Amino acid sequence: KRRWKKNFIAVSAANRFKKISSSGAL
Amino acid sequence: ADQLTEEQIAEFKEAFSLFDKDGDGTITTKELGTVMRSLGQNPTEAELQDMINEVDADGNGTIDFPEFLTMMARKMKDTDSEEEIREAFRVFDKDGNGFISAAELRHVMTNLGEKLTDEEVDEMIREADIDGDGQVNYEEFVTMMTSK
Ligand SMILES: [Ca+2]
Ligand SMILES: [Ca+2]
Ligand SMILES: [Ca+2]
Ligand SMILES: [Ca+2]
Repeated sequence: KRRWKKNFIAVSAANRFKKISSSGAL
Repeated sequence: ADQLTEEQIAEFKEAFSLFDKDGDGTITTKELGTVMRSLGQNPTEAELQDMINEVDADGNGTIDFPEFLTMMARKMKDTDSEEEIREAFRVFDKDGNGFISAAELRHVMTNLGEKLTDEEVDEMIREADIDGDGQVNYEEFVTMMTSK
């Protein structure tokens, strides 16, 4: 219905794949 | 006993039916690139494929249902990294105020690839607000998504 979840979760998947990059400090 | 649940399972599923625009149902450099690109641009491809291998246990180079569920169920109580939820928020609040507006979201929801008039969202934001401000803040955003 008004679940910002599927919307949030979804972005959470991609957002997580962007942070998964364990700090490319080097 | 629990066979009558499938509530959470159904939720992830919808996320895959929404994120996967092709029809396979797997997070790949393709669905990731397309979306991630329409969200924050996309640098190179080799980096994306390498980032997916650093997590893909099997090697299919992609993710299915068990692996996804596992990506979330597999966890470490390790200090809450709200940085994730936080970042997710920043994406929603494009400008940089902190609260969500009717127009703001409409732009983020309309860009996802679907059609949501101004009425729907309006009714969504409304219900999200329990006090009576009209806009969604951080407290209401946490109090609504946090449930445990
Ligand atoms: Ca796919
Ligand atoms: Ca896999
Ligand atoms: Ca804003
Ligand atoms: Ca409010």
